[PDB]
Amino acid sequence: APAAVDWRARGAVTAVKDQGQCGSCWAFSAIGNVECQWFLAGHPLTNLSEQMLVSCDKTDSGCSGGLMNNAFEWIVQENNGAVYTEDSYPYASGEGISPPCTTSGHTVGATITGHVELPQDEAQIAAWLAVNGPVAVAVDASSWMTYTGGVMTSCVSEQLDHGVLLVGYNDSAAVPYWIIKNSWTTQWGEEGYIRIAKGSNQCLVKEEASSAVVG
Amino acid sequence: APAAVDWRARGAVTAVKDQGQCGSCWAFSAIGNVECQWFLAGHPLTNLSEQMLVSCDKTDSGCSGGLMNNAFEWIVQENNGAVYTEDSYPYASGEGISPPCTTSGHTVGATITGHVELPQDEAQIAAWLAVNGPVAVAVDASSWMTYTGGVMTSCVSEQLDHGVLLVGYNDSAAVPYWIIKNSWTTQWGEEGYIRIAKGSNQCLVKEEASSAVVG
Amino acid sequence: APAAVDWRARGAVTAVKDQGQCGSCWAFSAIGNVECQWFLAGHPLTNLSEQMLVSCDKTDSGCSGGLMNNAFEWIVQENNGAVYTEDSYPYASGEGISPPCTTSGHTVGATITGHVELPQDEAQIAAWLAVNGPVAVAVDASSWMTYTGGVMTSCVSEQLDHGVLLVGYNDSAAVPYWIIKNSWTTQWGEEGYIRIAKGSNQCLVKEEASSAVVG
Amino acid sequence: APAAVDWRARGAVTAVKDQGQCGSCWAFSAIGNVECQWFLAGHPLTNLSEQMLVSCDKTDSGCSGGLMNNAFEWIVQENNGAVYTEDSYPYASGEGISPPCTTSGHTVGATITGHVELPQDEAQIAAWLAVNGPVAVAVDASSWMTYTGGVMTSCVSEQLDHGVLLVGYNDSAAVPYWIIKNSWTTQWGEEGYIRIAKGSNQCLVKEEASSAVVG
Ligand SMILES: *[C@H](CS(=O)(=O)c1ccccc1)[C@H](CCc1ccccc1)NC(=O)[C@H](Cc1ccccc1)NC(=O)N1CCN(C)CC1
Ligand SMILES: *[C@H](CS(=O)(=O)c1ccccc1)[C@H](CCc1ccccc1)NC(=O)[C@H](Cc1ccccc1)NC(=O)N1CCN(C)CC1
Ligand SMILES: *[C@H](CS(=O)(=O)c1ccccc1)[C@H](CCc1ccccc1)NC(=O)[C@H](Cc1ccccc1)NC(=O)N1CCN(C)CC1
Ligand SMILES: *[C@H](CS(=O)(=O)c1ccccc1)[C@H](CCc1ccccc1)NC(=O)[C@H](Cc1ccccc1)NC(=O)N1CCN(C)CC1
Repeated sequence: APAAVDWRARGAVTAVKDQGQCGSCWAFSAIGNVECQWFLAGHPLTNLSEQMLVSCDKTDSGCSGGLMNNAFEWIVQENNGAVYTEDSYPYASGEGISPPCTTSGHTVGATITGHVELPQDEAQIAAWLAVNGPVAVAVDASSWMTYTGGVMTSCVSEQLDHGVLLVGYNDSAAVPYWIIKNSWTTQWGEEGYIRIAKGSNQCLVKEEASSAVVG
Repeated sequence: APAAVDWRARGAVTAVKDQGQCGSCWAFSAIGNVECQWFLAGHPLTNLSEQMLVSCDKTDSGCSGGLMNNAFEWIVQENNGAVYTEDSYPYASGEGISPPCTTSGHTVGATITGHVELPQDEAQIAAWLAVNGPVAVAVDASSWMTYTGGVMTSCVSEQLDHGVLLVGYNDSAAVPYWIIKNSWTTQWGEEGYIRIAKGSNQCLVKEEASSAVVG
Repeated sequence: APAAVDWRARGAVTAVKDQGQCGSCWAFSAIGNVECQWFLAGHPLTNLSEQMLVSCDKTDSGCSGGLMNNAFEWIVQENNGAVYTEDSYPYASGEGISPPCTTSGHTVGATITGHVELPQDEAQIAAWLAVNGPVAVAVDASSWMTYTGGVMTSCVSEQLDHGVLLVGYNDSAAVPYWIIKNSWTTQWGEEGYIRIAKGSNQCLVKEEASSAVVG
Repeated sequence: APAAVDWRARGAVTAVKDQGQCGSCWAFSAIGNVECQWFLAGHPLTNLSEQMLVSCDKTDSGCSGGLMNNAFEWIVQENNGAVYTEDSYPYASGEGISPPCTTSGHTVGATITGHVELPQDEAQIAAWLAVNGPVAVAVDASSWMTYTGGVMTSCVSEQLDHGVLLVGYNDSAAVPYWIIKNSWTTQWGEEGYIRIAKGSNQCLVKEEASSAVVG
């Protein structure tokens, strides 16, 4: 695999978002992935709708949490692959209240056909990401509360509690790392990103990695 | 049952606490309940150790959440019924990182023999509370992000995601209410407290109500 | 016992010192204690000689460590209670090399008759300190490396590796604490001092507490 | 035996590391030795995990010190001979706080079958090193605080307090010397290395010499 990949440098990643006071991390992770995958299939980079999942995906729990794999399955099984644009279904849950699901008035921004669940193996995840793009991953982010920068080497890795987006890695660095897009504004971490050490299952990063399929 | 009960007025409730940047609400709810039950058995009101649970209760998940019933069971089945004083096992997870469990150097503040799981019935919970004191309850607190006061009447009631403590109710008010101790400092809500309407299962307040037993 | 005691406020404690690049913490702890005890017996507060112990106490290991209880025993058993002044036997080990022991040319600043080893009980240590003054204590100080201030509530308490001086406590504070004099200059911690939480055997503070006797 | 051996010139020695503000020298010495022995068995030179030992070896005391022989025994008796790669269990104790042991998420980099404890004889250690490679040694390093280069001839040799790695010697020099890898960055001494005189038991270098066995 390549020494280092940063999908942000390649123009594949939209701006860092703000889930606000809502446990919709799972929706931001799934949607960030679909955004990247749509772009990598040759379409323009476009912001897609977290609100669509938060309000409409009833297999997950809105501001009280969910699972990216559930979200992908809902998009395919219950929404026939359609993901609305952010512009036509904008985020409304920043104060913890999710408005009822609506269908009419929204514009489809991307279509997915399925999702893959990747091996629980960091080398394999890295090799897949290099060829196929950013990967939705569950993490234990309980120890991320005071992160301001650097490569994290003792992330508490005990309970998956968060969803985020793997956008790259660097295997040449003195401490190899993953690059991760968070959804806690650009004021958090490194302009909204975190580097965690790569190769030691920091934050349980390898446990539940997946991606939408546009193919 | 009485028209209104307020266990705070009776000196049965310790100060409002701060869980900080840690999903330890479950522990704050269990411990609040034990503090109150211990006082109600004739003992001085004493602050007890949330950290004991967060660090040592491996049937729950520290800053990534847990269940008050699991917490009551762990105390009895793994800790000989013992609950340490706050001052002997001080809270240190406020930045999201829990110290490792230590079995040594702590002082028993209260002892419990078990717990009771109350009917999913607000009237019966009220009656139990009037006689037996504050009750640990799970709630949907997803819609509590902007609350500064008054009686909450439109609580989003979809997913249990939080643990708090019922400390009283008022059936005489124009809109009858529960009085609830939160663990988000005295800055949140009504000096740390929330009133939610009583009789409409606001926030799913009746779904998982329980209390330690000191007797 | 008193709510709070600070022997510094009472004029019983000499300036914060610098052991330099030498593991003579044990000598600084023992000597700080003798300094305080001499003052409290009605003598002027005077700086005494760490170098005397580092060079001459062959039951301990100079810049490679020692035990305060050994140091007190050496002063009594091998030096017939005598402790030289700092001025006449000044500290010379700041670069890790301890000069050979000398006897002539030094001036006795204090005399001790023995030492007491206090119970492994923080309440008891506090009550003794209130009446009898600062107490030499062994601690696990491995987790003190980035301490800049505040009351420490999750001190790693695993292995006694350091000697320091208990100069006070405050039981009225929201988080009760001990006040401890370190020997790492005034640039470290709170002008050379640390507050650790009191009542939870932080840093194993209760395990090996002792004092010289001037009586 | 050869006139001079330098295992660095032969590519058998990894980069000089930094223990940071943690008394983990014992672990750096044990791990340095394993790295070298693993390479010398025909395998690629690989950085291995000091953190594995610091966190998980409970027969030693993490940042408060330990013994290389204890470390070799723990690897074999408690870890099935396995030593994880650095990149799979990265060092995170540099500020003096060791993360808890994790048994999961690591990758075996080397395996050992035991260790040998060498004679307290510098000539025999030299001969063993020429044939079998770098040797873990305990030293009195109390007098190493100002060292910037040259051959140390007056090392304070009183108390074993440090663990380092013999990587070579030169019997041809006007003053014969040992070559020693320290773990205090490349900023200390000779790009991280110290030369001490050979033949006078400098720093007590002959007292506790040992090496893992890969065979
Ligand atoms: C997003 C995580 S967060 O809020 O950004 C955060 C905050 C602080 C520290 C770490 C993370 C949500 C939070 C959900 C929540 C909100 C309020 C109260 C309780 C919970 N986390 C999730 O959605 C996780 C993500 C996840 C994805 C894949 C695998 C494992 C976990 N899932 C989750 O919380 N749930 C809970 C209940 N639901 C039915 C199952 C999934
Ligand atoms: C406390 C709730 S909170 O953080 O104060 C909060 C914040 C905003 C809105 C609502 C509530 C914790 C939060 C746990 C968490 C942290 C970070 C990421 C994900 C989750 N909530 C719990 O501990 C709940 C309480 C509960 C008790 C009884 C019944 C139902 C819920 N339990 C909980 O989250 N879990 C999740 C995982 N665990 C293994 C099972 C219990
Ligand atoms: C002082 C501690 S320190 O150097 O200020 C320090 C630094 C960083 C973190 C924590 C503490 C000394 C250090 C001795 C040392 C130096 C160099 C290499 C190895 C060790 N510590 C001691 O002197 C302790 C104190 C003590 C007192 C009472 C009870 C328990 C411990 N004692 C000690 O180290 N030893 C070692 C060998 N000696 C024969 C027995 C006591
Ligand atoms: C590493 C040595 S160091 O910190 O790099 C150093 C610094 C200055 C001068 C000399 C050396 C550690 C230091 C441990 C320590 C930290 C803080 C307070 C007290 C001690 N030293 C050790 O781990 C030594 C090494 C050793 C190996 C083999 C034989 C003899 C010594 N061992 C050690 O200190 N201990 C103490 C306690 N432990 C239970 C037994 C081994």
